[PDB]
Amino acid sequence: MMFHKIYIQKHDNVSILFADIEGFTSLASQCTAQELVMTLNELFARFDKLAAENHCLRIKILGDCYYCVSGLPEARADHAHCCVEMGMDMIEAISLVREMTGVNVNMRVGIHSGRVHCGVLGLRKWQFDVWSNDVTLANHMEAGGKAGRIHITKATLSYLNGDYEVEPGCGGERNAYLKEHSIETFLIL
Amino acid sequence: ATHRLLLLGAGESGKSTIVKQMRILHVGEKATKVQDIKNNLKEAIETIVAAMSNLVPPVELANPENQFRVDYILSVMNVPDFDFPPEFYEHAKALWEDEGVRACYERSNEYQLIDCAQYFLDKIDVIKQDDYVPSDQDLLRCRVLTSGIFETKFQVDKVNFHMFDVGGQRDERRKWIQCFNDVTAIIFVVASSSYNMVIREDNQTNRLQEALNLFKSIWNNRWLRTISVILFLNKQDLLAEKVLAGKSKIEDYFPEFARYTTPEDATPEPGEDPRVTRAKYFIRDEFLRISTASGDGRHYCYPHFTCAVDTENIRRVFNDCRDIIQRML
Amino acid sequence: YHQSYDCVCVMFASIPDFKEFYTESDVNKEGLECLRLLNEIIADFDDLLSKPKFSGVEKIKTIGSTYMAATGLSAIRQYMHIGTMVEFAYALVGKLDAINKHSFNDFKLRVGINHGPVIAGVIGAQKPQYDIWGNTVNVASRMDSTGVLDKIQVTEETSLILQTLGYTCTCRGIINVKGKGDLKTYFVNT
Ligand SMILES: Nc1nc2c(ncn2[C@@H]2O[C@H](COP(=O)(O)OP(=O)(O)OP(O)(O)=S)[C@@H](O)[C@H]2O)c(=O)[nH]1
Ligand SMILES: C=C[C@@]1(C)CC(=O)[C@]2(O)[C@@]3(C)[C@@H](O)CCC(C)(C)[C@@H]3[C@H](O)[C@H](OC(C)=O)[C@@]2(C)O1
Ligand SMILES: Nc1ncnc2c1ncn2[C@H]1C[C@H](OP(=O)(O)O)[C@@H](CO)O1
Ligand SMILES: [Cl-]
Ligand SMILES: [Mg+2]
Ligand SMILES: [Mg+2]
Repeated sequence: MMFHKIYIQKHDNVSILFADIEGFTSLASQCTAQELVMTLNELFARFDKLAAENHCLRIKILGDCYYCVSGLPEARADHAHCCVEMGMDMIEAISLVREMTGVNVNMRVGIHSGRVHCGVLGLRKWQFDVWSNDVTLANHMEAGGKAGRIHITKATLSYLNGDYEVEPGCGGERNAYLKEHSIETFLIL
Repeated sequence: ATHRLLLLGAGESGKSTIVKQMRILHVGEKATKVQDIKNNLKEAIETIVAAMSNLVPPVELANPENQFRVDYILSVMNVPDFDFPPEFYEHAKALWEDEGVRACYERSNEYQLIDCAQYFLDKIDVIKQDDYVPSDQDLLRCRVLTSGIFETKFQVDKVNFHMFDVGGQRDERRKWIQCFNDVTAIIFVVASSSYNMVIREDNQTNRLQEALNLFKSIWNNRWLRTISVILFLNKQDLLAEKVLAGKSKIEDYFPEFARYTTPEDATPEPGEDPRVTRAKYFIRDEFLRISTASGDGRHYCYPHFTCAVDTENIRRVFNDCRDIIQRML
Repeated sequence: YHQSYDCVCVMFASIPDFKEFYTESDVNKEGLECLRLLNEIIADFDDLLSKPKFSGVEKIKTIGSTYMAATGLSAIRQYMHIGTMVEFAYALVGKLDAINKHSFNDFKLRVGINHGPVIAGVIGAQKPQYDIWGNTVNVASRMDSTGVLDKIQVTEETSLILQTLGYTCTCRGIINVKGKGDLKTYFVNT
């Protein structure tokens, strides 16, 4: 055959959560490389367990960027709630690791819902991943979020069926992508 | 049974016209295309006029009165929303009858002029009417640049066809890849008559030569090793006209033409001049040399002499295409 | 179990123009056709690892359309692995040029390289994914994010080592890097 076999499949109605350490390059620039990894392993191990409880499938860790999706592998109509509950658990977890370790770790959380393409790429070192405009947007919501709070889109609010009290996010004034694409954001209480 | 056909070729080769013929043949909006037709008219007249003073040597007007009409056309050239007053058509028609303007037109291969130039300028009195209705042939000549990919769906004897149209200009070629996977066959279109012209993208590369390089890239592509190519040697009507006119020699652009004699398997049309037969078969062979050099058994090339604007020639050739696709593909 | 290292050369290689090329329409199957092309590119890159001259290169992962790799993970003559990484970057450029020739595109690579101590291992409870951490890795990523098309940007210390090996370098200047402040960087010559 002409092209290599592609191991990717499309999935509608899913939710993507992104979490990122604030000022990571600054943080890792201070303490030893040993201490940093202990702080991260302590943090991401808990997240990985909370992911199983909240029905979320973790994707990967990009140093300080943690992200997962809900509604995979098997479709779930309860998706958006899982990611919100998952983000909630993360914020408390970061708080404990801030307490028992003493390190100033703070994360921003962004969430969005839509369609994704998931699978693997290349021939070597396969690592399950997701790609799509919706995944790209979800990523920007994190960049445009606020320290220690969950930032969601209007598309994610419509899947939440009104179970969470939110306030105007104003994500448009903290990230040029969200503004340019006219996205209404919200912050969960 | 669903066949996905991908149209490829350089810019202004005839891809969008082929799609139009499928719509007329195998598948109201005419009022919307009137504006596009008047634009083609305005573009043709202003281009021929703007070139008069830049040629070497320059072409002079045969009538001094027309100097004012030239001044008129140039003053409205860049006007965004032109309302097309009755005066405009009077000036264009006047200019197109001037022998000097006509001489500049005979040297159009020296600048960039759209193919529908003479067709529309010859019927200004028809287009100018407020009650004017575009004929089938008018919509086939109307030129509008293609940007992006367009899918047209039709059915012939309960057999499905999905045809993809793509921009042929250089910057547009980067989109083709999105149609490579699972393509039934490729239809490569070429402007057989553009041997004495240069492309628009740089104003230096010979048009036919660009097609040849583009075909070689397609035929030898790593993702199309088992994909057959139906080759449309388009613009047969302009080729014959150019060949017979004797002003622009083929061997002065492609030296190899001087060592070329017509093949045995040659099947000339009834009444066709030997010179025309010799030229069209030469252009086919330059393309066959490339297809012959590689692939060997994995995929084949099927040539066809065509004239996109001639609905009759297209029905005949697309039928021959239906035969090729079913015999194996 | 984790492990500490002293001199690992990390490289981040991006394709800045890819994001623009990617589009979701009904014709390209909601962006699936674009992803197919990314698959070909990552695959052509992946097989350079089979070349004997590249035995010491370890692919770490792909970040979107960015390729991440490292050398010196086989350790623990002294500095040749840093030079092998630069040779690997040149190879990728040749793989991407081949891709452009067939897909009618003009993608260009943007590279960032640095070296120093790192930590290798797995992290988290979900899966056994090998990765590397450290300030060395963070800086390498910045040498990419603040780089130039068709250029390999390296740090001052990496520049010195490349010179003892026979490479020429041009000073890019002093740029204020997010989280690090003012850093003096360099471009490898060709
Ligand atoms: N006389 C004549 N004119 C033709 C023929 N085929 C196409 N044309 C004219 O040439 C012009 C260009 O053809 P068109 O189909 O628009 O090109 P294209 O290949 O789609 O071009 P592009 O979109 O890549 S930039 C049109 O005005 C069309 O009517 C032909 O066989 N004979
Ligand atoms: C394939 C292209 C496209 C558009 C697909 C996509 O969703 C991404 O892969 C994400 C968002 C997505 O895969 C999630 C991980 C990460 C690392 C955040 C990606 C990068 O930002 C990619 O862009 C870069 C900059 O490499 C981006 C945006 O590229
Ligand atoms: N192992 C790694 N894998 C991927 N990205 C990494 C790794 N280590 C560091 N980075 C990224 C994280 C930072 O980007 P952000 O996540 O902060 O956007 C950047 C500089 O620290 O390098
Ligand atoms: Cl052509
Ligand atoms: Mg960060
Ligand atoms: Mg067209």
